[PDB]
Amino acid sequence: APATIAAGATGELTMYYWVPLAYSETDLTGAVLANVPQSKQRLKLEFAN
Amino acid sequence: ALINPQFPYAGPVPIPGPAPTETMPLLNYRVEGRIAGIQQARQFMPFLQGPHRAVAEQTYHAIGTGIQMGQTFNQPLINTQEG
Repeated sequence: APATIAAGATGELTMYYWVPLAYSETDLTGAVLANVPQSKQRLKLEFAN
Repeated sequence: ALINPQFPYAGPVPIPGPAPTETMPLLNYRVEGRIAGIQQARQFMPFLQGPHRAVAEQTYHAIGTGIQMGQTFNQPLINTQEG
């Protein structure tokens, strides 16, 4: 992200987030079995405005 | 699992599936392996097998020599008391 965006300028930003279910790549505590039900998962995201 | 009537979960993944490939084959490995370099009987180390002394005891050799020689001075005679 640009440190500053001057008057009249347009800045381009990139951000990444990891939403964990499993604790880590080797510890599956918290992981979700989704093969087993047609019932949908919901990942709700509210962005800046 | 929950099934809900009247919207029931299809009774299978059916026959409309897209077989994507026939790449299923693992070709068996056939091989001949030879590790045959001349071996020489010995390795050099700084030290192997020693149980080094942490402290030694004190150690010694021995000698004596000489003869029996002497210069002497005696007590004077005295009067005998009793008996």
